[PDB]
Amino acid sequence: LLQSTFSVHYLVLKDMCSSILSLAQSLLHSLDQSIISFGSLLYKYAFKFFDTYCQQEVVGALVTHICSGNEAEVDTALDVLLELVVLNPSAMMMNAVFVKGILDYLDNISPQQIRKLFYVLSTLAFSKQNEASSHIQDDMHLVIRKQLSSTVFKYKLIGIIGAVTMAGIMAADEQCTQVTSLLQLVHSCSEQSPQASALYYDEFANLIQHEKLDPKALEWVGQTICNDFQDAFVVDSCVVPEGDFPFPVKALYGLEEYDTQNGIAINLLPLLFSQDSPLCLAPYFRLLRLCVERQHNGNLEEIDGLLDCPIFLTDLEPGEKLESMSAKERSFMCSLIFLTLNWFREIVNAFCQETSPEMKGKVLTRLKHIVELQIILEKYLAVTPDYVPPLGNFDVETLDITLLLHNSHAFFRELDIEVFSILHCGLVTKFILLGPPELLFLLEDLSQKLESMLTFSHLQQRSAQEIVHCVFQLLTPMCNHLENIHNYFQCLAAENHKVQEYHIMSSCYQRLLQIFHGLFAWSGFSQPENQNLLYSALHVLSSRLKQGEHSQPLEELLSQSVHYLQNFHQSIPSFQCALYLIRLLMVILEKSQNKEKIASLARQFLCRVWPSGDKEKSNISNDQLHALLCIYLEHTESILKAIEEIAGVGVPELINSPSSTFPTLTRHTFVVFFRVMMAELEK
Amino acid sequence: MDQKILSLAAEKTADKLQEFLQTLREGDLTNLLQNQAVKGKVAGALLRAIFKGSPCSEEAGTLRRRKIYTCCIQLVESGDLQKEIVSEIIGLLMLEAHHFPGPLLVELANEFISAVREGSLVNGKSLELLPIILTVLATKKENLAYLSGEECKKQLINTLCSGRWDQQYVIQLTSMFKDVPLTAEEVEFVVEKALSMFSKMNLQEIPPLVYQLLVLSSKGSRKSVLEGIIAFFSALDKQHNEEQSPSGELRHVEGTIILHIVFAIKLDYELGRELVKHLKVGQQGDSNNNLSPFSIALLLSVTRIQRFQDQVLDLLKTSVVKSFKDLQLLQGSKFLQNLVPHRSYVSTMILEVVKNSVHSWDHVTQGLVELGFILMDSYGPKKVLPSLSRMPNQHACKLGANILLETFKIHEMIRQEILEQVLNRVVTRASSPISHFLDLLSNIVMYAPLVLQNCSSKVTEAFDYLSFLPLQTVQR
Repeated sequence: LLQSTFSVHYLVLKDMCSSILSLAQSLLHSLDQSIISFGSLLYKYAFKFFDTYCQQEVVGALVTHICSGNEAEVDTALDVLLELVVLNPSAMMMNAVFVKGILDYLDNISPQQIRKLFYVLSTLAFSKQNEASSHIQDDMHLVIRKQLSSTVFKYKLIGIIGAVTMAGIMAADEQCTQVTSLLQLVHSCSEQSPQASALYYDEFANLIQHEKLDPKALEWVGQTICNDFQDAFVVDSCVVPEGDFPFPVKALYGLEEYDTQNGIAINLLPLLFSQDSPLCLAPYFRLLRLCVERQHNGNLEEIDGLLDCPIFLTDLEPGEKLESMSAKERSFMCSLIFLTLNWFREIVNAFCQETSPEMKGKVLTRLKHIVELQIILEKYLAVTPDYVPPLGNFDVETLDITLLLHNSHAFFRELDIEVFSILHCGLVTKFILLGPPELLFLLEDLSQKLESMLTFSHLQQRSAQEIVHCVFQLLTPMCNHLENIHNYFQCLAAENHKVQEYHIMSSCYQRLLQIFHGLFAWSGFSQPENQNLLYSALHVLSSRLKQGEHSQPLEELLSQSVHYLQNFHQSIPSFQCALYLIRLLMVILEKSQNKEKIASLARQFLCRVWPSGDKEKSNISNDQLHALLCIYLEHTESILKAIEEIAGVGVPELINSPSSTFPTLTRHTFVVFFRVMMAELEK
Repeated sequence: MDQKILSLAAEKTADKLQEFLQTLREGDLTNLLQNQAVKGKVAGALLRAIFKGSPCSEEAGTLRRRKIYTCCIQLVESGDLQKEIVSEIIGLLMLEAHHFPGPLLVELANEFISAVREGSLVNGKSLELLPIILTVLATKKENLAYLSGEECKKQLINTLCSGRWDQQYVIQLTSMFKDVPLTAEEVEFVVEKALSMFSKMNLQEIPPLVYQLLVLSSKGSRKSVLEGIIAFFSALDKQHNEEQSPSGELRHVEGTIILHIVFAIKLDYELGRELVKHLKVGQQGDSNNNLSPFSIALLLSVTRIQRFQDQVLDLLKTSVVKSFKDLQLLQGSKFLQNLVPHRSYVSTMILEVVKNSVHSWDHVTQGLVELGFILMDSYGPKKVLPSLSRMPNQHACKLGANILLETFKIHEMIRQEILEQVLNRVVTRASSPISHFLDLLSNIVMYAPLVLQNCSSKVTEAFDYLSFLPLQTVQR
């Protein structure tokens, strides 16, 4: 409406610029982002349609937003500025002085905004049509150089981020001399803090993966990066190096197809012992990976050694004899296992996409190594909770900084989406006849990605739509095989009637359904663009029973799909996974009389045992039962008569079994049952 | 000569460069002179090589560091280099200037001060180093004696601000001080010295010195900067009035100091309250000699910030009614005429503002119209449908009309906003007395109906309302 309003009637409106801008400004000060979006659009159109005086008043006003500001208003104004420099950079250059003057007010700004700010300023700066006003380059260089040359890390990060961002924009030979000098300056200022060098490496790597530029500065740096890496960490495979170590140093976690009496091994323990340079291993490898992927177009012909090379580590046997030492060496061990895990995560992130089957085997061995290290590290953390090895992810998490769930997402390197290309391959079962915890790892990741994204640095520069789009490919028609194999597993386990195998596969199931919920509860399906994908997605869910019924009506595909999925309700081991399955059915069947399927199925889950394992009955917690019973009590036609059913069976709870003739009925469960009973009575 | 230094610098540290440093003892000056003569990248490489080859735990390397600092500090200004090597040099020195004892940084700062007093700083690009050093003195808690490093910073700042500054290095000396963590006293010293330095400059190098002063205000000292610039430009306006008894230079200068203060008030909503407090008349009754055609133009430009608009108009409104009370007291009595020497009144200042506003000041003119119509809308008659309720209200309402008629003659774009706003008061009120608008509308027409054939449709839309008016209004 606003688009049509302005685009038709910008002669009626022209004479009232100032009031519009008085209005716009009042609809950025609000909450309720639809309002803020509206104000943003006002400023954009005011700028686009009116004459050069109103442009100047618009820029002024956004600048005033940015500098004085509060977070969302600053973000919105920076977004508008990006749109305005994209749209007409000619008329924004005449208002360049206001934008330059934001550099005098950078104390208000947070470094997520600073990347955008220096994007704007540099995007203005590096247009050859207004080189005569190159004043903003001098002022940018000054603030970079004053920040960079400071002990206080809070200023140094500003310097680094602005520096590499400037570098990225001026990369589409004098310019290359500028880039190399600037980046060497950043390197010099970073070297003497570890986290500064880490932030440099991380942000430069992110700059490569998002924006590929002319590979002149890249080939410039990469001849230094490869050499510095191959002498910094890469050692000839000699078992014991020099130095006094109170630890048997070996070349551990080699893949053993490798010949032992060989070259490449990776120095960790002599480095971190010499510190008390290692802290950059992961991001530096990321940088290396990304530049060689840009060079050789995905080929890692000289880095396959890095995949399988042992690691110069101490004996990482469960150190029960190394107890009572909880001194700094304990932190050395914890940090050591941490660093190598981050290293390992970068490897599996690196070599997932490659299609060679023996290379996939190597990758899988790497994953099982990861999980072994995880359980060992959690053992070492079970020794001491206080000894934090504080090493966040350096792009975003470390500046946020400067138990297992926190370090699980915040501390480790972040997995890429393409890491889930692994599970195209089918699971093998060890007990009945790619392990179960090598499937739990991936799914525990993917659940946390989906909940954060749809209701974490490298992820969020992809749109949610593209995320779910590739999930549709990279989960459903690949993980369907694993789902059916799980069904077959639990069918054989049910027909037959060690414990940890089933326990992991239960949690694997739980996470699969939680992923399903997150996927099929996607609000983008409410919008009329994504239903063709549903006509893709659930069609494949229909195809797991029978094929041949192509180009079907919507509710037919729904019926076939829920008819496919329902039957798992026999094989569900626990309560929470059942809750996720039924809620999945809820949210997919609202795309289509209907209450009969859900209520019956709710009754099926309600009359089911959900067996009396101690941690299993611990998984029957108040909120889960409450939600489930709210669903059932709502979807029954006779709610109060159903209350008479529950109170009629609520009395023989005490008379038959103290666990009833209507299961999920204990003394403890009656709190939840009573609550939901009279809750639905209220509604 | 340099290639062997790079080859020694290639592999390892503190094993040959320290040993090599006790081979070549003198001639690092001429080394960097030939190095910048040939290639600056080699100079950066050698600078890094020396700085890693000369740690600051040992004392032999610190002397080479001092000598090479003086060398680079002299050649960065005097030596006409290319820009990239200049940036690399200044970045390298700025970076490496932490690792020192106290007195070496102190004598470096003293060298800077001794240079900026006398020593011809050929550009003044060395100055970027200066605040880093003072910042390092801020954090160097190794004790000196003459003290804490912060106290050396106080003494060095006092020695710098007290000493003479050159005319060419007042912008750069103020822009420098944005980055030192200062208290109130230090920044007041700096603004006081800078304001003192206004009279000895080109006019066109005052706007950017004011800009820096405003950004630098935000730490402590807002009153001092506003008082300083109002005072200085009030004095120049008065000197121009006496000489009449540069102008498109002077007006294009106050027409950019006013925008600088207004933009700074938008970014900083406490500089505005300080400006209002500092020029409010009604302290108890008395009219202040801080109001002038500068300091009123600036209040009319600040009315376009929407938080100040009522506050600044009510200020100018009382400022004008008070003046006319005062003037009646003098004219009614000889005893007061003997004593008081004839003061300019707010009336004459506002009507000077309106003359001054012709050139480019359109920011100011949309707040003169609002003041006009506040004076007429508020002080116009009602008592016909005494001296104090009548004659300083009669005199405001005729200042209003004078404001709008003089504003209407020269500003060709606030015609269809005065003449539709006068009409909208003539037509629609018609119960309350509106003689004062008819007078103004007669004056507006009579002055030039030739300049109202460019704003005519606003008249002939009030002819359609003519049936419903009382008769006397129609005839008038």
